Amino acid sequence: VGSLNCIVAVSQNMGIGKNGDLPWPPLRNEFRYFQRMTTTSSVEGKQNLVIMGKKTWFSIPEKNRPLKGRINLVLSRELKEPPQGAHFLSRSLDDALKLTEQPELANKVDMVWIVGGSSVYKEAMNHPGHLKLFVTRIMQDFESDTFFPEIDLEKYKLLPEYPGVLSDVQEEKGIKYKFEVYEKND
Ligand SMILES: NC(=O)c1ccc[n+]([C@@H]2O[C@H](COP(=O)([O-])OP(=O)(O)OC[C@H]3O[C@@H](n4cnc5c(N)ncnc54)[C@H](OP(=O)(O)O)[C@@H]3O)[C@@H](O)[C@H]2O)c1
Ligand SMILES: Nc1nc(=O)c2nc(CNc3ccc(C(=O)N[C@@H](CCC(=O)O)C(=O)O)cc3)cnc2[nH]1
Repeated sequence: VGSLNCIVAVSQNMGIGKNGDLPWPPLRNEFRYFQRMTTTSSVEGKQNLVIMGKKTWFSIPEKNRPLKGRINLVLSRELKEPPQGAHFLSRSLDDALKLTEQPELANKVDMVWIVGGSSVYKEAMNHPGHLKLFVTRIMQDFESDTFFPEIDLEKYKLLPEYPGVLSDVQEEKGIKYKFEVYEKND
C-alpha cells in the first residue's frame, strides 16, 4: 500500500562503495538524512521497511544493526535464515515486495526503501510503478569498486524542489554534496 523509494549517496564518477564501506569518510548529517528519510512513516503506528543486499547489511556497523525504528529485510539466495539481527530474508526483490503485502507485514509497513547495493538498485529502478530516487550527489570523484547504475534521465525527472529536503549545497569534511529527488510515474 505504501510508496516505493530508493535512497543512495553517489560520487561524480557514480561510485557508492569501496572495500566494503563508503568511498568517502563519514558525513554525519548526510547519514542523519538517510536515517530521517528511511525512518519517517507517513502513517501513525506503522514503520517503513528497508530492503538491502547481503553485503550492504554487513557494511552497516554492527552496533547499528538492525537499523532502529525500521523493519530490516535482507536479500540473499544463499542464506537459510536472515543474518543475526535482521527481521526478514527474501530471495528476490519481487518476493520481498510480495511479503510486504501479506498479512504479517500489511498492517505493519508503510514505505519501502531500497538501500542498495548495485543489483537491487538497478532492478528497483526499472520495476514498473511509481518510484522515487533520493540521490545524494557527492560532488567529487572517489575511487570506488561498487557503482550506482546509470539513471535514465528521460525515464526519471528531477524534482526542482521536494518537501522535507534541503536544496542548497551542503558540505562536511571538505566534501560538498546536494540532495536530489527523481521520480517516474509508471
Ligand atoms: N553509497 C551508498 O548509498 C551505499 C548504499 C548501499 C551500499 N553501499 C556500499 O556498496 C557496497 C555493498 O553493495 P554491493 O552492490 O557490493 O552488494 P549488495 O547488493 O548489498 O550485496 C550483494 C549480495 O546480496 C545478495 N543479493 C543482492 N541482490 C539480490 C537479489 N535481488 N536477490 C537475492 N539476493 C540478492 C547476494 O547474496 P547471496 O550470494 O547470499 O545470494 C549478493 O551477493 C558496500 O561497499 C557498501 O558500503 C553504499
Ligand atoms: N543517502 C544515503 N547515504 C548513505 O550513506 C547510504 N548508505 C547506504 C548503505 N550504508 C549504510 C551504512 C550505515 C548506515 C547507518 O549506520 N545508519 C544508521 C545511523 C545513521 C546515523 O548515525 O546518522 C541509521 O539509523 O540509519 C546506513 C546505511 C545506503 N543508502 C545510503 N543513502
